[PDB]
Amino acid sequence: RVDVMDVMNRLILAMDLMNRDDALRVTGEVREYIDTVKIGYPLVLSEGMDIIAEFRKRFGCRIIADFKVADIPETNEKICRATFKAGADAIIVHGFPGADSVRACLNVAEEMGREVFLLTEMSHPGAEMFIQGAADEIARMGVDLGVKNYVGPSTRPERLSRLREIIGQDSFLISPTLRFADAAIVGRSIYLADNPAAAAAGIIESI
Amino acid sequence: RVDVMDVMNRLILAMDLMNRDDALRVTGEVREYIDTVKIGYPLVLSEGMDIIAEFRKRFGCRIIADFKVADIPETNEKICRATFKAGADAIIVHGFPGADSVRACLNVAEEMGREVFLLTEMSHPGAEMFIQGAADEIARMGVDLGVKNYVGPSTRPERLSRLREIIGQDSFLISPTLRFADAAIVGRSIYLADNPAAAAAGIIESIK
Repeated sequence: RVDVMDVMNRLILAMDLMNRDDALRVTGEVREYIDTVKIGYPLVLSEGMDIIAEFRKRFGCRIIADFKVADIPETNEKICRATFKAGADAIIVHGFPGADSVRACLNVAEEMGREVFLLTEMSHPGAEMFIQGAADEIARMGVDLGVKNYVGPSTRPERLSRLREIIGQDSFLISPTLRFADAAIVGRSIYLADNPAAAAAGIIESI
Repeated sequence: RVDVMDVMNRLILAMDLMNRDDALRVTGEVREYIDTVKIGYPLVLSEGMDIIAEFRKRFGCRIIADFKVADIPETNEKICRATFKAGADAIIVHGFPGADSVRACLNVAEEMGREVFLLTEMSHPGAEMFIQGAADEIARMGVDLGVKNYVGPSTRPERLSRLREIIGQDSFLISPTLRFADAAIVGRSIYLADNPAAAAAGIIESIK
């Protein structure tokens, strides 16, 4: 779709390593295959938010900040602003705290020309307690907030089809598959391999 | 209670300013009144996690990292480890991602001799959609995880009473009141006051 982001080869690298040296090396090695990198708090808290600018200046990749923003509106605004100021192209936000908390993020993204991804569901065991039962309503909330980017569950493809049904065929969906999601997120299979470059190439083949 | 933290004057400063210069100045000014400071992401993302060590080395205050940790277990473990390595005494964790996500934090806290606070509820308008209806079950989950520290809702004192009922009289409870909570969190009234020291002193007077 023309109005949503273009992720090279439909493959997003989850760069979950926590030391700067290792993180930069792997990302560079796969830049020929991947143009979009997701980074989270363990890396940025350990190495500093300046690492975002480094990924972009060294490799020219898009950066998605997987910060699972989950505060009150005013604090969400400030987290998003700081994250976008640091150079992130997009930020991942929880829906469980409700519509106003999500809208605060959307407001800053609108101001700064950046993107918000709504996290609709998670697939770790504890997700059954509260997250699973809220997922459809969170997705619908996103639709009613004009959200265009979503992060769906890692497991259970049939959950992915349900999500795709709620959000429509136009919205951008990423998941940790490609019959429903627009891009797949991959981590260990790439950044732990002895040859990250080869791993990415191989995954793209089957894709 | 002897087995939970002692917060000086039952008053925790929410240091929500985002520039290091302003943050440090205010905290120093109130150190005579407050020994426990809560820091969140806007400050640490803007200035670096090294700012935690600075608060502690300059002022010797306890630091609570209000990071509302809300990821899968493995990622929660890493966030907690990084935050404790930086010197935080405690970290605030969401309950809505479930018991395993909370336990991951408790595991690291146990390893490192630090504390986890479970956030049971929030009071901003959007909280009605999912958080309000999950609050009691999240508090009960905390009890069933051996959680000793809780953060409750800012408004509705009767909600604080319900929370205190679930967690028992022993557990440590903080809230943004002191008939149910062990300590109160205060932000703007202090850090956006003409003289922070006087504001802190005045609030403390209200508290007997």
